[PDB]
Amino acid sequence: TRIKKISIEGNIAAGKSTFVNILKQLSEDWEVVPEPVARWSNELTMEQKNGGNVLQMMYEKPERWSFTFQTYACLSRIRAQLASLNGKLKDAEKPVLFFERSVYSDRYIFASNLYESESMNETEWTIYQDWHDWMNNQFGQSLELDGIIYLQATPETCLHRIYLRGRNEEQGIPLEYLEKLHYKHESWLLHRTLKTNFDYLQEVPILTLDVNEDFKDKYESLVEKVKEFLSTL
Amino acid sequence: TRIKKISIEGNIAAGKSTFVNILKQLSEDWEVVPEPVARWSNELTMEQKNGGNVLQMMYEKPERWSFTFQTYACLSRIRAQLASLNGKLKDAEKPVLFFERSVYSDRYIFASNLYESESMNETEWTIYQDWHDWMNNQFGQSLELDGIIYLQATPETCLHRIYLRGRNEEQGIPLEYLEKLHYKHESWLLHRTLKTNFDYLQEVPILTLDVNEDFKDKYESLVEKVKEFLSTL
Ligand SMILES: CCc1sc(-c2ccc(OC)c(OCCF)c2)nc1CSc1nc(N)cc(N)n1
Ligand SMILES: CCc1sc(-c2ccc(OC)c(OCCF)c2)nc1CSc1nc(N)cc(N)n1
Ligand SMILES: CCc1sc(-c2ccc(OC)c(OCCF)c2)nc1CSc1nc(N)cc(N)n1
Ligand SMILES: O=c1ccn([C@@H]2O[C@H](COP(=O)(O)OP(=O)(O)O)[C@@H](O)[C@H]2O)c(=O)[nH]1
Ligand SMILES: O=c1ccn([C@@H]2O[C@H](COP(=O)(O)OP(=O)(O)O)[C@@H](O)[C@H]2O)c(=O)[nH]1
Repeated sequence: TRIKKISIEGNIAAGKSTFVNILKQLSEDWEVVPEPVARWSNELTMEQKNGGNVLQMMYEKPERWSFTFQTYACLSRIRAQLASLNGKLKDAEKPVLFFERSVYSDRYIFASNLYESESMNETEWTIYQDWHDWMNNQFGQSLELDGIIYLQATPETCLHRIYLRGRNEEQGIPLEYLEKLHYKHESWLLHRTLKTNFDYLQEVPILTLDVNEDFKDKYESLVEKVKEFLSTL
Repeated sequence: TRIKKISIEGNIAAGKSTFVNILKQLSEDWEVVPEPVARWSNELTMEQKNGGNVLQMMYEKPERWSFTFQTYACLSRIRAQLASLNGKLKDAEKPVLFFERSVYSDRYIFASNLYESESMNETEWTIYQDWHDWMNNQFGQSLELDGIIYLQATPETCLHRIYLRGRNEEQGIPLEYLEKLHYKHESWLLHRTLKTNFDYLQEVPILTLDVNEDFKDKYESLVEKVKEFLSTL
């Protein structure tokens, strides 16, 4: 609706939720869509019940559950991003919606990561990739992205923050896994070598911020780059 | 409006393939959309390569592959029927499109039954429905049916017929599997006990055709009821 759509990308525990929540406080032209998987990461809604189970099922047995979890993660995202469109930033002069991650990290980071680590077989990956393509087109381009903000960070800054977040299930995450996630983020967003099936993406503008230096009290220079990035779009 | 949509529903080997192969030829204004599954079961397309695979895996282990099959089956059925509704009968005197089965068959006969057969656990079946509900609901006027034609064959007949069809992986089909699909079509289409989350499935006219008797060289009376049926549409 004239709305500027910006995805916040980055590895686990770089500080996306930290950042996004900051951004939404600085303006009423600025809203957020939080990552469904994070809300799952716990009357209650029929989606969290579903998300709660599949999420723990994934911890126990990634090889049994990744296709199922990926398709539900993405679905939950598609419908949440479409529902912020149709009722957030009602109504503004400069409206920005910050997606916490995007249907593109769903597939080109995580799903891909699970496939390359053999948690999904070829049939499941190609089905997902076929499922992802189509789900996107029918219920699609009104979420086409105006820009991407990459909350970059060495993978060793992230486990620090995992350890820092006081979450027990995550203490177990290996450096090599984060380093797996991290590298996939650099090729997509630092080297721009990952070619996706999406034409307009190759020419989506990217803003790279270093979140190594803790920002949570000291975020103004990071915010200035967003604002300066936002005027260029 | 203004291609009429009519689903042909029936037990496995009840005579659907054969009734729509016969129907297609009778009117230039009539076209058929067979289902993905029917066509998998025998360089292929992506879907063709994936569909053969997930059928074969589902045969070998349903309680691992049902969610996956059932998601990809219903997705491709929607995509096959979208094509036709978008490209065929473009403008012709009185267009009626015949669907081999529908997305309610996918859900309320096949998915439903595998959950009851413990091939889909609660979370899979919850997720399966969410996605079916929310999605079929996005294009809301579009794949909606103007009629249903039910072919009532008996499991023995359908059995006596999976026989005459002599496919191999189909001799592996037991008679007691056929008995609950029957019980489900009767309950949904004839008895009308079945509650569905698409309210208009209560209004929609249903033509039931006792198709026990053979009908390759004697279909006139059936087509005769078919034309009659549509003339009330
Ligand atoms: C946050 C929930 C989990 S659990 C998990 C996982 C858990 C255990 C595993 O092995 C024991 C595992 O193996 C992955 C190796 F490739 C992955 N990966 C994830 C992330 S996959 C993902 N996909 C999305 N689409 C979004 C999102 N936020 N995360
Ligand atoms: C980023 C989320 C991840 S990823 C992950 C993981 C991924 C890959 C792993 O090996 C390849 C891995 O090894 C430890 C699992 F035994 C953990 N664990 C987690 C934490 S699972 C979890 N479950 C929750 N219910 C909540 C919560 N905060 N985190
Ligand atoms: C060729 C399709 C198959 S294969 C199959 C099957 C095969 C072997 C099985 O056990 C050995 C089986 O389950 C038996 C115990 F649950 C189901 N069920 C089916 C019916 S699933 C289905 N879903 C649809 N949505 C459409 C459609 N035509 N068929
Ligand atoms: O500048 C920062 C960035 C992150 N964190 C902490 O590191 C953890 C990870 O942040 P977040 O949940 O936002 O990471 P995400 O998973 O959203 O990237 C949290 O406990 C934050 O409070 C912090 O204290 N200061
Ligand atoms: O009156 C009939 C109807 C069907 N068939 C045969 O039954 C087999 C399977 O039936 P069909 O594919 O029509 O059933 P569907 O699964 O398509 O409902 C085919 O080899 C048909 O030739 C038959 O011999 N006589």
